[PDB]
Amino acid sequence: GLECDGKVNICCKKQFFVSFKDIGWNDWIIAPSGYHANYCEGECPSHIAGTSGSSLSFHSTVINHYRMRGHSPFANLKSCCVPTKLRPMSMLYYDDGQNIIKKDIQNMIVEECGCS
Amino acid sequence: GLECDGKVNICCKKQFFVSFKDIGWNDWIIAPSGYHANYCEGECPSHIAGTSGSSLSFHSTVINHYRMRGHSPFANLKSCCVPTKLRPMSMLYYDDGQNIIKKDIQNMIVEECGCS
Amino acid sequence: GNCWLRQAKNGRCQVLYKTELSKEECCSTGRLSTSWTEEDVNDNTLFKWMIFNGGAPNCIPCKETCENVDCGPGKKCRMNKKNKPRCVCAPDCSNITKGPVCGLDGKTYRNECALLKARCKEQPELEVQYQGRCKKTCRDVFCPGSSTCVVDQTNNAYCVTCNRICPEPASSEQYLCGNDGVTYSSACHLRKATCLLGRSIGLAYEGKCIKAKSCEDIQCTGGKKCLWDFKVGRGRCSLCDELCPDSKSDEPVCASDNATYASECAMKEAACSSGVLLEVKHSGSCN
Amino acid sequence: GNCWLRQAKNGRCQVLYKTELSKEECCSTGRLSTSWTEEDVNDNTLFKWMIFNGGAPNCIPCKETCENVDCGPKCRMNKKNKPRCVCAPDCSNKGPVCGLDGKTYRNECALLKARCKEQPELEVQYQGRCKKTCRDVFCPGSSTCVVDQTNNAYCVTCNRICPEPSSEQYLCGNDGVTYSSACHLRKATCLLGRSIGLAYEGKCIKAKSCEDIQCTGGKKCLWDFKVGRGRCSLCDELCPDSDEPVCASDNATYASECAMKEAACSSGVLLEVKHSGSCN
Ligand SMILES: [Ir+3]
Ligand SMILES: [Ir+3]
Ligand SMILES: [Ir+3]
Ligand SMILES: [Ir+3]
Repeated sequence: GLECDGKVNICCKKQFFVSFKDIGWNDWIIAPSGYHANYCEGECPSHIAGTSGSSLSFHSTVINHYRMRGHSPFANLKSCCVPTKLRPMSMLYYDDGQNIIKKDIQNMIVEECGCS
Repeated sequence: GLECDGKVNICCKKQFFVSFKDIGWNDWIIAPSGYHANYCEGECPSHIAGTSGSSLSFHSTVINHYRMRGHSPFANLKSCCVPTKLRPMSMLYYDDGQNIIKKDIQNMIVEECGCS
Repeated sequence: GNCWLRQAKNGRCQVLYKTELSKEECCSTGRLSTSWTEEDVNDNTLFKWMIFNGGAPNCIPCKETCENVDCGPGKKCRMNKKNKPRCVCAPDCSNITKGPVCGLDGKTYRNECALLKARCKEQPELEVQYQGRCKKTCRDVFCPGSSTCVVDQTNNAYCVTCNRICPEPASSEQYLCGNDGVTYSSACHLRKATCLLGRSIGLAYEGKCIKAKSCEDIQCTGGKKCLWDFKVGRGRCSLCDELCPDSKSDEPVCASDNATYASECAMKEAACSSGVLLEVKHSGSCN
Repeated sequence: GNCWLRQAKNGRCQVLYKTELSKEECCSTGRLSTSWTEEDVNDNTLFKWMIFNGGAPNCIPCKETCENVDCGPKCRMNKKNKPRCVCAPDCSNKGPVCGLDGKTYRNECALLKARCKEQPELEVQYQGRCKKTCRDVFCPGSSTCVVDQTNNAYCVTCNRICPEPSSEQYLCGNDGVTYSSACHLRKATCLLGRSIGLAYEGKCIKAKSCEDIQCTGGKKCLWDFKVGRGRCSLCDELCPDSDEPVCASDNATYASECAMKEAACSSGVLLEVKHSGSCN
């Protein structure tokens, strides 16, 4: 539930607005022109993952007990800060026959971040 | 929806059996004794991110298009192989009051892996 | 002790920040929902606490009032039904009062402000695309500025801006032929015509438009097959690999030929197999 | 071509392995789902193809017959001839079983079947229809029948070896018995086969009222007029604005099980649940 406040400096949900121009997608995407996709960045301690409340908390905790006890598979496993809850957005684009189409594209927007 | 069956080297799900003694949960967890938690492992190419069809695919392709141009925030960002779908499981255990409970704990098992 | 980020439904403390701390030290930062926990437990307990207690027990909110609760523009502090500070949406209304309006999401908002309200609350991308009730056809839809009217597969109008600058090709392979019998220089040009007209025209096949009598004269690229329309006298290349997986979530259709097809997908199997174009007529079944 | 790893309900290729291959090269590893695309496309095409066609078009499945299919421990030609690796565990080798999941499985093999399906942990705890009381039980071997909150008989093993303990590791059982460790309470709870519950920490104090009980950890005390003993339970949870309303031991209908406790908490009297719904 951690929106990135301003130097809390943890695995948090950052804001970013994608411009379809920049990506070279202004082309086949009719509307909108860009959106707030956001990204996940921050770090993953051992005390934030289990407490995070995310859908990864439990699992990341189990693996972590193993990572602490140095089990080879996990010894080299990372524990990244990634999106854990994503929400859909509507788009109006040209498909492949160049027809005007309106569809709900899923997980276009990063809603909740977490460690994992 | 990819199983590490072998040596592909792609972000795939690896089977992993979590024993509850190893972890030290053997005591408050009546049953079962352990479970297949599985974990995600694998390198995250790009051809694989937008082409994997995971919940993190559209987003990962957007960001990455910004990374192939060099936006500032994303230079040091690597698209990590993490869980995208987690199924829950039933356990018989002791609550804070040492009572016997059969509850469903969420996101205990990793069912799908994906780059993101 | 331990200081936290939020209060889950339970009234509990989730999202731990600091350790071996004091209430005030934590309650110093003017963050709306930040709470304090009292007891110092082994981290494992914290864990179990999230299986068992669904968070951390005995959660002391750092804010019981609304003082110096900074929500940002558009959000104000509205004391509750239980008296907890909740930042509600409060955009600027009288600055742009004006009749019903149409949102870029296809839904009609009572007036503009009702829309802005809805933006703040749950959708950061919402804007007014055109005035009045959102309508189905481009007929009486007064689009603003340079925007033009256009509609989609389900027939919803949208005010949009059409790119009218397309480069000369420098290839005869970039050439495309439209269902409208027109030869287009690029997919850019085709789009430009699709937009200016406000309706999908569709690609017939790659290359120049040749004047075919039947699918014989048509060369389909991309593993696509030729479907013909005897009513209009034209050909088209289409993908014919779709499978039509089981489901009774099948909302059968009535095709161009008036034959109830199990599903749109099945309509297309048919057409593909028979080499004759089938588009969708009505919704339902073919009575 | 392009080798892919899955075929969808759609019929399109998802999950790319690597580009610039040949069909036979791809279908080399005997894997059921693997598929091939002849057209070579690297650009965004592959991406849009996801949105547009919900997968890459013109998927050439690698295996048309079960021929050459290692499932590892079953391949069945299914109805539309789509080779499918199915579940077939060694059965032959009795009794309508009760799965550790609280569900009655018709045969013992029916279980093994379900196990291979989606329940990687499934097993038989006790033979016969899953019962709701420890009454009848022949817990295989060592076990002790036990029961849960909604009454489902489970056959478990109990730890009897708890390290002899400290003056306050001690706990007071809702049975009124002072126990040394959570382990002994557990041990007694398991052996008894039913829930004992922790009353408060420290030795069992003989109290007339809750005034006589020092709850530890923010918890409050509730009197069980039912037994004439004290109990320490948490009193901070919030009964939120999906709620399945209840009927209490005070014979008062409370809206949420939670609201029952707000009251019990503010009254200093333990309110347990009688039934689901509304009193009456
Ligand atoms: Ir945002
Ligand atoms: Ir598996
Ligand atoms: Ir413990
Ligand atoms: Ir229609």
